[PDB]
Amino acid sequence: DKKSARIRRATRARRKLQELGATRLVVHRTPRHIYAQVIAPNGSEVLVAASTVEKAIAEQLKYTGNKDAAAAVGKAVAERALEKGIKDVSFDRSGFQYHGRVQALADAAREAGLQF
Amino acid sequence: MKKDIHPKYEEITASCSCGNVMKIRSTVGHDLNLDVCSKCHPFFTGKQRDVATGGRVDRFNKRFNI
Amino acid sequence: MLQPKRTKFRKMHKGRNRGLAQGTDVSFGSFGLKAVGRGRLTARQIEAARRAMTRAVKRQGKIWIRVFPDKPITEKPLAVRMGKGKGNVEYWVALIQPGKVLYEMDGVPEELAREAFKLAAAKLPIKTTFVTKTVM
Amino acid sequence: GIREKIKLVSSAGTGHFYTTTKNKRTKPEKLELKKFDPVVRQHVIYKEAK
Amino acid sequence: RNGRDSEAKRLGVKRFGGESVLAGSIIVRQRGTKFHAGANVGCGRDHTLFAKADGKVKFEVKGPKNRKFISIEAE
Amino acid sequence: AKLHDYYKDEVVKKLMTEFNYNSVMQVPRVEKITLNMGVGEAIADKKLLDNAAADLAAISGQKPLITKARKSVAGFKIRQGYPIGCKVTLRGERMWEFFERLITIAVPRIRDFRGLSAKSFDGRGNYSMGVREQIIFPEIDYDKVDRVRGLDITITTTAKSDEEGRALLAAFDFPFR
RNA sequence: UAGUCCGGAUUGGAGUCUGCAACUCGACUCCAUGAAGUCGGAAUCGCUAGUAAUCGUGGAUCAGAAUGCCACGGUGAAUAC
RNA sequence: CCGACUUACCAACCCGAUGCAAACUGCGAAUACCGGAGAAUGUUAUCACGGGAGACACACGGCGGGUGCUAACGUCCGUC
RNA sequence: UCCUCCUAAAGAGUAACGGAGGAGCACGAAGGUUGGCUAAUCCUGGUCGGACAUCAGGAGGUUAGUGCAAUGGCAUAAGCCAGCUUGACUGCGAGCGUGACGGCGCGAGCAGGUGCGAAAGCAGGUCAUAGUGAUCCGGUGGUUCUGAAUGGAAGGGCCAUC
RNA sequence: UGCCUGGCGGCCGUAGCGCGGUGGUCCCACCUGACCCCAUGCCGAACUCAGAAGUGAAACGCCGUAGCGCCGAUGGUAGUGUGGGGUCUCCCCAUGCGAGAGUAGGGAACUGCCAGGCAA
RNA sequence: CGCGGGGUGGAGCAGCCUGGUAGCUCGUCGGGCUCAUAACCCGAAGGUCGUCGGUUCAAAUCCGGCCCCCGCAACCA
Ligand SMILES: [Mg+2]
Ligand SMILES: [Mg+2]
Ligand SMILES: [Mg+2]
Ligand SMILES: [Mg+2]
Ligand SMILES: [Mg+2]
Ligand SMILES: [Mg+2]
Ligand SMILES: [Mg+2]
Ligand SMILES: [Mg+2]
Ligand SMILES: [Mg+2]
Ligand SMILES: [Mg+2]
Ligand SMILES: [Mg+2]
Ligand SMILES: [Mg+2]
Ligand SMILES: [Mg+2]
Ligand SMILES: [Mg+2]
Ligand SMILES: [Mg+2]
Ligand SMILES: [Mg+2]
Ligand SMILES: [Mg+2]
Ligand SMILES: [Mg+2]
Ligand SMILES: [Mg+2]
Ligand SMILES: [Mg+2]
Ligand SMILES: [Mg+2]
Ligand SMILES: [Mg+2]
Ligand SMILES: [Mg+2]
Ligand SMILES: [Mg+2]
Ligand SMILES: [Mg+2]
Ligand SMILES: [Mg+2]
Ligand SMILES: [Mg+2]
Ligand SMILES: [Mg+2]
Ligand SMILES: [Mg+2]
Ligand SMILES: [Zn+2]
Repeated sequence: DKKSARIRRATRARRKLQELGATRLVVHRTPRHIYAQVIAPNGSEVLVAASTVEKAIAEQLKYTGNKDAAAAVGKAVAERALEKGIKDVSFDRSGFQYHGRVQALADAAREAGLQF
Repeated sequence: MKKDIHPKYEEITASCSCGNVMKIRSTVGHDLNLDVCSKCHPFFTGKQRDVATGGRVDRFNKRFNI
Repeated sequence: MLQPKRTKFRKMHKGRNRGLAQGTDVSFGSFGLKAVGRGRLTARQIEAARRAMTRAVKRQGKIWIRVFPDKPITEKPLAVRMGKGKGNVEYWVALIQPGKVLYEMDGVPEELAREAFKLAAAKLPIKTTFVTKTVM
Repeated sequence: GIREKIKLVSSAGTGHFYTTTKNKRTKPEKLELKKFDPVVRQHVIYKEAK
Repeated sequence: RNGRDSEAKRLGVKRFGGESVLAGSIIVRQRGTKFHAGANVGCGRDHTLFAKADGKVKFEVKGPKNRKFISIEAE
Repeated sequence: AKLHDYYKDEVVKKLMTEFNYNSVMQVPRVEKITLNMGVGEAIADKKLLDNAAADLAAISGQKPLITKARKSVAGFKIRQGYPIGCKVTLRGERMWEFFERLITIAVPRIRDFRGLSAKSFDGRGNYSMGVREQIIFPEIDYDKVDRVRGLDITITTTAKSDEEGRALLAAFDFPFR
C-alpha cells in the first residue's frame, strides 16, 4: 500500500530519535493540507501544532496544497514554538522525500529561529 | 520521461488503400503507407468461409445431375 | 520390519525410559492391547507379533499399530575393546511406557479379538492387558 | 593466499605508510586512498608500494 | 571422525535486573540480538549490550514482536 | 490518445448499463501495457540482446529495460544476474497511442490472421497475447532485421474478473475469434 | 550466380481417356505445393570413330499402361608416345 | 495428433484423528545462580597483600547423563 | 590449533579414541553514509519456450537471502539496488567481560582532521562467533634519543613494518 | 460536553484475519495534468510538483456476526527441592513448589495529548 | 575390524587432481575389394559413468551409506 510503505520508511528515523531523547518536528504531508507539529521527547503529547487546516492559516492562502502554503506553515509553527520556548528541535520527514513542501516547511522554520 | 535516451516520437500520416487516412505518433520517420486498417480488414467475413464449407452430399449431387 | 526412512541423525543417545505413556485410549479400532510393563520393543518383535495376530482374525478386520521404533540401538562387534567410538546401528527399538496402546483391532468379535491378542502378547517382552474403547 | 600485502605510501613529504593487502591477479589498478597522515596531519592521497 | 569442539565463549547475561552498574559496564554478552538496545543502553559490533550511563538494569518486553529490551533507569 | 477520449466518453457508459455499477469509477480501465521480448538466446551472442533492445524502441516509442536472470538455471545454461530479456512498460498517454496503433493497424497485419483468443485471460482481468513476427509493425523496414524475433504484449486492466475484463476490451472492437 | 525464374519429388483440389471396373493398383492434363540435391567417400564402368557424348522420333508388347527393349536419323569430339 | 472414459492399484499437497526426538520449540517448572533490603546466629566464618607448603594416580554410594549390553567392584563428567 | 551445535543436568564452565559439521580466507568493494526496495515456492495466462530463462496478476508469507560450516539474529532489516565516497583514520580511552598467565574481546566519551546527509546523526572495517602463532634473530623506511677522548659515522633504541 | 476525521503514541493478538452492512459538510484516499523543482538502472506506478471536474468502486475508518486465530480458570495429572522406603534399568511415602495440554468461559480491543468539522 | 585403489559402450583401458563439453584400440553394423573368406580401404552407430542420497546454477567427477573386486594389514607374549 502507498500509506503503509510510508510508515516503514518513517520507523527508521522515529526509533533512532527517541533513544536520543530529542524533540522532533513531525511533519505530515497530504495532496492538500500539509500538516506539522512539535512533539515532546516522551513520545506522547504535542506541545506546538500548526497546519493549514486551521482557519488562522488557510484564510491567508491561495490554496492549502502547495509550496507557498507549506511556507506559511513552517513560519507559523516556528513562531509559536518560539513562544513556548522550544528552540532546538529535530526534523522528522515522516517518510516523505525532503524536496518539496517538506523542504519548504523546514526553510520557513530555519529562518524563523527554530534550531535544526 | 528521461530526456535524450528515447527515440524520436513524432506524429505521422498513415493511410491504407481504402481512403482511411489516420494520423498517429510513431518512430518510423516522416510518414507511412498502410495496407489494411481495422475498419477494412476482412475479419467480418473471416469466420464465414472456414466454418460453412464442408459437406459431401451436396458435392455429389452436382455429379448425379438429377 | 518397521524402520524410519532417512532420519536426521544415524546414531543417538541411550536415554532413560521414565514416565507414563500418552497414546492410552483406543482411538481407531474398538479393542486394544495396552502395555502394562515398561520396556523397549525391537522392530523384529513388533513385526513378529503382527503376523501371529493377522492370522487369528484372518483376512477380515483391520489392525492398527500404534507404535513405531524410530530409535536406533548400537551393538559393538565381538572381540572389540571398549572405546574407539559409537558402535554400529543394528536394530530399531520403540520405547514403550506403561499405558501405551500397542495395537488396536476392529471388524471382529470381541471374544475373537480377546484370543488374537493372546497370541501377540506371547511374542512381546512387556506384560500387556486387554482394554476396550470407552465412550468418552 | 593470492592476496599479497602492500604498502600505501603517503604522497606527502613524510615517509609514513599504511600497510594493507591487495589482490594482484584480479585488480590491475593501484590504490589511491585518502588517509590521515599523522605527521603532516591533513589527509593525503596515498599510493601503492611494496 | 569426530572429536572436535570449540572454546566456550563465556556468553550470557552478566548483570541482571535491579543490579546497579556503571557507565560502560557490560550488561549482556550475547551472540545475536536476543536482547535489544533499549534506553541508555548501546550495542557493540559483537552485539554486546553495554551500559551508557550509571543506574540499574531493567529488562522489558516492549515492541510489536515481543522482543526483549534492556533499559536503564538512572539510580 | 485518440481512443483515450473514446474511453472517457463512450466506453464508460457502455459498461455502466451492462453491470449496473453504483460508481462511475467502478468501470474497468486499462492500467498499463508491458512489451516483453525475453530473447533468451543472448548467452551465445551478446549483440543478439542488443539488437532486441532496438526493436522494442521501434514497436514502442521508448527505451527497453534489459532484464537480468532472477535465478541461475543450468537447464538453459544461464546464471544469476545475466542479461536475458528486455521489457517495456508503457503508460500515461503513450500507452493509448500504442494501444491504438496496435489494434488499428498492427493486429490486422498479423500473418495468417483469423482471430485472437477469448480465453487468453489470467482469470483476473489481464489480457496477454503474443506476436510471432515483429515485421507486422510499421517500424521494422524488413530490410534491416535478420531474425523472426517476436514478442508478447500484456495488457493490465483494473478489472476484477475475466468475465468483466472481456467486456472492457470488447468496446475497443478486438477481433476475438 | 542465388538454392535462385536452378531442380522437379511429394501432396491437396478439380478433370479427361481406355475399360464391365481406375479403392487396394493406370496414364495424361490444369491450378496449387515445390523437398532432396550446389558435381558426389572407398571403389568401379563404357568407348578409338561418324565412335563417345548429347538431342529428338518411330516400332513391338498393348483396351489402357515405360525412363525398359528394338530400331532411326541430327549435331558431333578428345587421345592412342 | 488431439484427446474422453475407465482401473484387481500406489499416491503429492491440504483436512480430521494418533505417537516420537541430544543435535525440534507457537509453551514451560522445581532447584541453582546474580543483585537489594531485613532480623537472628557464627571464636571474621570474608577479601586483599606477604612467608611456607603440599597436591595435580583418586575410590565408593546417591542423584543427573555420555559410552558398554540402561553388563562390569567397567570408563568418562556434573553435584553431594 | 581455531570456529558451530549436542553431550552439559534452564547463570558461566564442564570429560571421553562420545555424536554432527567447517576454517588456515575473501573484499578497495561484498567497507562508510544517504535515498529507496523486499522474498522462496506454487497457481493462471502468454512468441520461439520445454519440469525450470523473460513478462502480468493472484495465492502465500520470510518456508527467501545473508561471500563460506553451524547456531543465535535480522524488514527499524544486518537481505536487495543506486548516488557520493575512504571512518578499513591518528593520538587515546572512564568502565567492564574473559583467562594461571602471556593474551583476547566490548567500549560511551575527549582532541585533530575527514566522508555522507538539508539536518538530527552515523562511520576508527564487513550481522556476530573461525581465517592463525610467543620470543629470539635479521631485513626495510622514518626519528639527532644514544653514539665508550672530541666532531661525525658504524651499531644499538624508539615508531612503522616484513 | 457528545458523535466524526487526521497526526503522534501507550499497550502491544481479549488488541489479528474471514464474511456482511456502512461514511464523504470537513477530513482521507482515489483522482486531473505535467514547460518548470525532482523523478524511473524503461515507464508521472512509485517519488515530486501544479491543482482539483468527479467518486466512495478501490483504499482506509466504523458497526454487526465468533467461521477461525487468540486469551483462559477451578480441579486433576506430569515433574520436582528436602527427608525416609521399596518387588531400586523404575517407582512410593512425608512436606513445600506446581506445569503443558484440555474443559467452563472470555472474546471481534482499551486509552491519553493536539489540531480541525459538527449538533450545541 | 583397519588402510589405500578401482567399478566408464559387447572387451581392455583414458577422462576425475583443478565440476558445465566423455576419448583411444578391438569388436559389432553397412558398403567396397576378391571367384569366396581373412587381411586391407571408406562410413556410422553404440555409454543408466556400480548403486542410493546429499552439496550445487550444473555431479562421471566433490562428500556420505551399501554391494562387488584388488593389494596391504590381521602384530608382542
Ligand atoms: Mg573434544
Ligand atoms: Mg560450543
Ligand atoms: Mg504447376
Ligand atoms: Mg540442401
Ligand atoms: Mg576396337
Ligand atoms: Mg493453543
Ligand atoms: Mg546448571
Ligand atoms: Mg543473594
Ligand atoms: Mg544483607
Ligand atoms: Mg599430571
Ligand atoms: Mg588426573
Ligand atoms: Mg549412573
Ligand atoms: Mg570405577
Ligand atoms: Mg572424578
Ligand atoms: Mg590447547
Ligand atoms: Mg549452561
Ligand atoms: Mg556484507
Ligand atoms: Mg535504509
Ligand atoms: Mg503454455
Ligand atoms: Mg509458463
Ligand atoms: Mg550494508
Ligand atoms: Mg559473516
Ligand atoms: Mg629459538
Ligand atoms: Mg665519538
Ligand atoms: Mg468502500
Ligand atoms: Mg492447575
Ligand atoms: Mg539404572
Ligand atoms: Mg495451564
Ligand atoms: Mg572380405
Ligand atoms: Zn483501409
